[PDB]
Amino acid sequence: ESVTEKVEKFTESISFDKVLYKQDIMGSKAHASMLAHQGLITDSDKDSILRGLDDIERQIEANKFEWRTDREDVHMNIEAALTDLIGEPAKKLHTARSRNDQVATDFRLWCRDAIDTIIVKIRNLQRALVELALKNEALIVPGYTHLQRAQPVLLPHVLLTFVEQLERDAGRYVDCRARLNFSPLGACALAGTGLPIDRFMTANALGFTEPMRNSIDAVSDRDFVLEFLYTNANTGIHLSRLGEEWVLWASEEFGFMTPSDSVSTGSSIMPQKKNPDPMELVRGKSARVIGDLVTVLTLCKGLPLAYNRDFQEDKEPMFDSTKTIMGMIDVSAEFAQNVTFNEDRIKKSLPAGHLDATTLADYLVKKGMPFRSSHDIVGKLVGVCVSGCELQNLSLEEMKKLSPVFEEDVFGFLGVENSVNKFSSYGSTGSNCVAEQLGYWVNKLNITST
Amino acid sequence: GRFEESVTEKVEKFTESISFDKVLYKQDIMGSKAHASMLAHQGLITDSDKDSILRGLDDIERQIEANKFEWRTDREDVHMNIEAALTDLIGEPAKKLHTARSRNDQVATDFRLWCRDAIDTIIVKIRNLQRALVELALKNEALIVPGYTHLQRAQPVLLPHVLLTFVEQLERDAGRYVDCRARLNFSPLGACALAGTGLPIDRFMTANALGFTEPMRNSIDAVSDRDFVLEFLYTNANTGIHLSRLGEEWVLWASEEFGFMTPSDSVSTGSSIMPQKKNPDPMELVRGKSARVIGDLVTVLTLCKGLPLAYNRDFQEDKEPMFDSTKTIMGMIDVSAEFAQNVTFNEDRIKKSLPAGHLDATTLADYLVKKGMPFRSSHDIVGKLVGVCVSKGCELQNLSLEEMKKLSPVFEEDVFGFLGVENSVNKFSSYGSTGSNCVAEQLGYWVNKLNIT
Amino acid sequence: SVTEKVEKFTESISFDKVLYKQDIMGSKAHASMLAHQGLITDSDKDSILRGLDDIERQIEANKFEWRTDREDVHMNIEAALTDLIGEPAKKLHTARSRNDQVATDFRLWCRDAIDTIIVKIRNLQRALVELALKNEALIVPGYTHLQRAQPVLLPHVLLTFVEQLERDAGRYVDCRARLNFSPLGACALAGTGLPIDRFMTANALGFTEPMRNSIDAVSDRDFVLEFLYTNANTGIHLSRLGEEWVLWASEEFGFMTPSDSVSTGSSIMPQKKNPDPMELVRGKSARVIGDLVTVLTLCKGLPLAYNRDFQEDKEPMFDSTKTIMGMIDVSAEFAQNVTFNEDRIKKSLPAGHLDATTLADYLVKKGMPFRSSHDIVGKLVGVCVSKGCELQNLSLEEMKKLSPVFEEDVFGFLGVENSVNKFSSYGSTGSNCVAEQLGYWVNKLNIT
Amino acid sequence: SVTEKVEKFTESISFDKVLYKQDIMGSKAHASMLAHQGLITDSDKDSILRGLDDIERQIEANKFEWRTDREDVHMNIEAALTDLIGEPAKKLHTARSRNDQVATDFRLWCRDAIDTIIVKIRNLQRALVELALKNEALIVPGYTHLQRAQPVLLPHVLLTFVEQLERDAGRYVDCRARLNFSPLGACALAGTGLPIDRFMTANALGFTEPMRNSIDAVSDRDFVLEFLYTNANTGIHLSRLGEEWVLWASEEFGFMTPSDSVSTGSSIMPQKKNPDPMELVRGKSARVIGDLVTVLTLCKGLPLAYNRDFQEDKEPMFDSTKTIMGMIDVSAEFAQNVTFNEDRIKKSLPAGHLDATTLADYLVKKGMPFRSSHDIVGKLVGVCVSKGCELQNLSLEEMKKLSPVFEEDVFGFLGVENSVNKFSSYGSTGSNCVAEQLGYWVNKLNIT
Ligand SMILES: [Cl-]
Ligand SMILES: [Cl-]
Ligand SMILES: [Cl-]
Ligand code: NA
Repeated sequence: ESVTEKVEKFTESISFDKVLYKQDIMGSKAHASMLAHQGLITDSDKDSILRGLDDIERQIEANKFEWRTDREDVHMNIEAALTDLIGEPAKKLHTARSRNDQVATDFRLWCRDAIDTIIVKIRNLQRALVELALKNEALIVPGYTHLQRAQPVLLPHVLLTFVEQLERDAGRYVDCRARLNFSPLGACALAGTGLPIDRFMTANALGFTEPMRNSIDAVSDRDFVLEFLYTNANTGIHLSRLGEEWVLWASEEFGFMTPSDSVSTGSSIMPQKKNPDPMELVRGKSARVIGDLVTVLTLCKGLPLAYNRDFQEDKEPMFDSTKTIMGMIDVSAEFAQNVTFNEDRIKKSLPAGHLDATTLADYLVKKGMPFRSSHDIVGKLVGVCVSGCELQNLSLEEMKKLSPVFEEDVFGFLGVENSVNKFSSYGSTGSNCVAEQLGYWVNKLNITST
Repeated sequence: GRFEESVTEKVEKFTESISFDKVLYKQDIMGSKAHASMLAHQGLITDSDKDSILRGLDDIERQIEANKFEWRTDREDVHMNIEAALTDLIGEPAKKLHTARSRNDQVATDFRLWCRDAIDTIIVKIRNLQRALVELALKNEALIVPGYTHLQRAQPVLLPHVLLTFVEQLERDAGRYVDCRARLNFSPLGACALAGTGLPIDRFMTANALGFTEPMRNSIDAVSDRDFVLEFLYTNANTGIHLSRLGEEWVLWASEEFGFMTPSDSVSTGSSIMPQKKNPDPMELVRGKSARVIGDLVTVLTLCKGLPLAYNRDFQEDKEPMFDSTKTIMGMIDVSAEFAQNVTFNEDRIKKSLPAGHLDATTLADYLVKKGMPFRSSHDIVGKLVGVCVSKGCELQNLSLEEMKKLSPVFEEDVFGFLGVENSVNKFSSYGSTGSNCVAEQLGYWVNKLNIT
Repeated sequence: SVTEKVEKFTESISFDKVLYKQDIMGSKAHASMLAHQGLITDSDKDSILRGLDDIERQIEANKFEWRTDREDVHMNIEAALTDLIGEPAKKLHTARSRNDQVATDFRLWCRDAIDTIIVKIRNLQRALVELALKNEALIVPGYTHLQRAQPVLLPHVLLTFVEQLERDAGRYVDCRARLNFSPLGACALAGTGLPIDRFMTANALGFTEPMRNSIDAVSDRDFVLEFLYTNANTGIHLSRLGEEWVLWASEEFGFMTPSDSVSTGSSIMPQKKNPDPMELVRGKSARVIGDLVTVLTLCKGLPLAYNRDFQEDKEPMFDSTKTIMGMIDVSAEFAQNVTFNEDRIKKSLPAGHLDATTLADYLVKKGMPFRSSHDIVGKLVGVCVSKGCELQNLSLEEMKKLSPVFEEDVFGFLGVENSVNKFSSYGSTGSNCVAEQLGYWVNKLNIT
Repeated sequence: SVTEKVEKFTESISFDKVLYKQDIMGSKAHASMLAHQGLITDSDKDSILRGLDDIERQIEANKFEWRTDREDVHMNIEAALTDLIGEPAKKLHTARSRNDQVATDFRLWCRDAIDTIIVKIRNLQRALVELALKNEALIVPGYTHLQRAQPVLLPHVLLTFVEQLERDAGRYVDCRARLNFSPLGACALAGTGLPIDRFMTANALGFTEPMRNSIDAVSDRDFVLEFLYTNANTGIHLSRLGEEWVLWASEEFGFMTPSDSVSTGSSIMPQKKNPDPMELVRGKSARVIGDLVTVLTLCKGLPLAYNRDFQEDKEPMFDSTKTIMGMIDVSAEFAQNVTFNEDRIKKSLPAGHLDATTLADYLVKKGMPFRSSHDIVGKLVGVCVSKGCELQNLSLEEMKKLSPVFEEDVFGFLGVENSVNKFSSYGSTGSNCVAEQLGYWVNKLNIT
């Protein structure tokens, strides 16, 4: 009810920013070590600060640290506790530092660590997909455009689509990481300091490439948050497409995949209904990752220099986006490990819609017919085959009524198995082409037989 | 009477893309020439057929560049417009151009090439704006202005230091453009509809001919992927956020309340009855235009969310946002650079305002820490001294040494070299600080990096 | 040149020329009020009104040259009016700013656009109701988690979308009423000391009343935000229609076949019918969301009162409106050009045991606890899966192995046709319930 | 384990526990209808109602153990009910699904939250009107392009925000009415053949009527979308208040001083007063926009009818609602903890020639055309800029040199006080006009 109370609750950040504690401690140790080296604090002050910070870290890891809203945020929580433990030397940690450059440093360190963790998770999902592909390497499914059957494809070729998507995501994560890995520490409030700090020393100690060249930039920049949010959002769109695909494959209309009981829900009344809830939720969680990105874009839009309290609002969306994408990645990996393909159902489905048509057109082109004539002939033959009706079941006599170009060899180009084997272009679904790409990924991901 | 449209005509109005995708013509022609050359090399068309296609496509490109080409809605899109015109020009050979190709791999190829060219043009414009900003900084290298937190004056800084903030922002933007360009520069051409082909094409030849690093390794990915669009959109949006902050800053500096900056008449609007009113419209519109760049990004994120594999017609909606985003960001960059070349700083107005905000307080606290006083005591002392100044109506540099010595013995006559705004600025010394020698180092770096003479 | 680059960047006539009719109406009302208040003569007023009418006729005839060197729609019209009638044209500037003129014009444009959208929505609702009536007895699955859950009637499915669109029409009506207040007479932001009459112009332009605050009048764009949101939620509904119909057109579902006039195809696979209009409907919902985000972001953090940033409010509104009108209209065309495949659907239904919940309802009615009813029916479905039959093919004696409550009347609760007939709750898929709702909609849309 | 990882990813209780009151209200109404309809005994119904009341008391006393192994609010409450009362609890779910239950509960929660927001909006409007009344005579500049344009009264500026919030309240009212339709009785998606009565439960729960389509009932989240948008537009307004007050708190403007209780500072720079609460109000508008985008994107392209994706619609709604309530309340506290720096404001006004437009009005009233009046005034203002004086310090002789229409009455139109007094159009900043609008708002808000 007090104004001070209402403002305190509105402005407190510890409820969410306590997750930065490891990075805040690392940053404060590096700062103290540098201060001592530069003669701004004593070596005994450093010794006490380092030991006291390590004690606090241990207390937090053991869940014995009481986070307090009356201490506002992670930084003041940790520093007031340090003062309680070691006395007046703790008060020297503020020398030649502001909350403004401290928070920037801590957040960049947290984002760096979170990116490292995401990359491991992506590799794990890529491995899950490639292992699923190797286990189900011979299965043929329809390939779709406009959700219409277009050509036959190998199941491993489809799964490698998602592996390639995730590789571009990993690349964006690596590039983001490098760009963010510059140290804001030593910018102080915005202008730097006249005290004899060494910003190269703290940048090195904290694993940054070098110190940021402009103190105002250092305290005002949140591009690293934006870029990480965007990179999570693109990853999330890939997983939303995997979710759409697998929810469709789990339908009875498609009938291609059966999730295990452990990754689905059901009904006692309709025991055959198996709902793929985890992948629906993966699809749905792509939305909040997009919203998290919009939050911080809108937040930064039109802000003056240098530091503004508005930046407090960049933490929660980054934490949410990160937790969400990590979950989406890991659940998709578990789902991939807990699905079986319905081989008879798939086989029964493939004869519908003449997936061999393009192979037959390629046959005619190889025999010298122009592409348009080839397409016209094949469409007429398909037109003789409206029903169950299959091109490979037509007689040669029937084909010769349309063109003398057909010969007995045609049957090696018809049916869905021959069609897959006839694709030969780089990146194609041809069996040998897919075998080459599986080999690249078994090498790159260090997949073993064990 | 009123013409009565057919269903097909009503649908065609809704689905046509030529009204916007005509802007892909150069890339579409380059892609088709590369394809035809490959077809001939692989024996799929004759060398005669290839030569007819190449010369006909070059004629068509000349016609478009002359504004003598009639774009037709009844031909749907840029690809069919060009190829139907080619068939009208050369006849039968044109009909072999589409051998071992789909619109699905063609469109993806054409759009990547367009985005690659657009990124190259944006990086050039960014460097031009960085130069404009560095030149402004050099021209005004000695000017002191406040630095702000919470829109409250916090420390004194050099104007070149503030301007280099934007140069550093733009450098990260340029880095994002370079990284985006490299990731997009792989060729979808030869994925066909989605699965590849059994016809003997050469995807490495077309990739090389078109300046791509390599062919994409997955045909389904090649026709289904629009990450390059998303990444380019995001990179534009972040650039736009930087320019929106530049806009906010310069709209504030042009106010009478700040009074720091006067735009020229060529980059402002005014009032004949209020001749001192100078509205900084260009920078207001730069700030505003950041919004549509963010909207463009959201469009394509939302478009791709939840789509099944592989190619879907929804992807046609990826073009207009990318074109809008690109045209907007290029305008925003260029206009910001023109504004930077057409502003004057109001030196007397700035100077008169600086001395009364105790902006030297942190410098005095640094003095005390240098003389061996712990931080907390340094602040205690400085806060008390500023309190005396508020009482006396004076600046810290007006206090006697005797008065300071009433709170601490450490003060000596050298303290006066640490007080006042000019001396405060001079005392910043850390790397990346506003110190005059620090800033001079950074300006030297930028002058060399941008090849400024 | 610098002036040239800035002129190109700041020009708005390339997009804002679409406000011409509203700009002219607003200037006519302004001139009429100036004469009524004695600030201009009736002769000057008459010259202005006739000149503006002449210009409107020129624009409608495609004989008016829009000029970038006259910046925007307002200066293009007024400079042309000066050329046409001379000094009286200049009197329009009396007691007016571009700040209040543009806000007035844009509200009028939005009001007219919303009126058009409501007409289009009703047309699409009729198209859906007509498709429902043509297929009123068709049973299809109802889905949860993209799994078959219950049997439903196709008209019940289509009425989902009609009810969605009714909410959208309601938002349009509410939005229109809230924007229908006049900003004209706010001038630059503070009003005027000249003896204008803002009640007269408000009435003349069909507004409910003048806005009560001049700063608000020039600084407000909520009508744009609300209209953009309303368009975005309508687009969401159409994106779900698009998803459903792209699924239904798939071979895997096989529920419907679009006509050749509303699909794209393949010489080589003449059965490959792509539903491109409905995919593009789905995809266009994205730009309508992005247009909303644009104007939200534009307004966020702006100081009062008028700022040049507001020039950016027009393009997104025009885009959003053009887009949603297109989506609505093409969805109606698609609805008129689809044929269901009853044979395929009907043959797919028996394996799904969609009558299971109806059998559970039978047992609940006979006094069995619901949880027990579900377990027992699930066991019977298991028996059916094992025997390869439907529930209706089990003997009564087989059911009695699980409970004595089953009696010969059970067979009237089994099979999909019986199941649909047994739904009876208000708003349910039951045949009579759906017939009631169709009757409601036929009357409400004046279908003959 | 796998089961464990899925359980954690899919559990909703950590956030959806906040629906408990609505869940219990809905369940009691459902049980009451079941008993009236003969589906459960009256004794079973009485046991359920008493047990639900008991559980509500436990929750309100912080004695209820929420469990992730019971997934969500519905199962948490109902498994607890079964532990408390036994078998009768297991009849509660007769003729109901979680699909219609959750839609009902969320609508009720939204209806309550909207009611709470409207109260908080009215409180902020009163705070603003009270601030306006205390400072009713204060003149400040009005701005276009962040350049001083005309003199206005501080109450007129604050009434801008009150009018903005009135449109917000209108949107909240309209959104509440549209959401106030009952989905209960749609069951999984198709309704039921059990003899429920949906009108009875709609009545009991305060809904206008039952939703007319069961598939719509389980698949619709437009009420979330509309509530999220309405929060986002309110947040826009507050972000502009935030921008304005952070500017006014600057030393460059120097208009406003926040109290220590609503600001932060520096012990070494004791006149530095950071307006953190209003900066955070401005910044929190962003997450409200992001919450909207989340649910728009979630709904885009989703098939019918119920999908697990919808679990993601709660967190954004709860966040958006908590955020906007805080933004509203903190803005109201800030309004009660600011003082205007009257000498600083007064000293800044004369140099701007803010009376120029009032002088132009004077000349138009005396019969000069618009452009001539501006030509004359601009010349005079130029003279004053040279001489460093105000228009009101010019001699009538030197004015008459420029035009004979000037007379001694001109001085009553010069200077900022007279300029403000001379505005007369409805909604203008004129003293009498603003007094009228303040009176209107004092009555409307029941201020005593
Ligand atoms: Cl009036
Ligand atoms: Cl009754
Ligand atoms: Cl009922
Ligand atoms: Na506008």
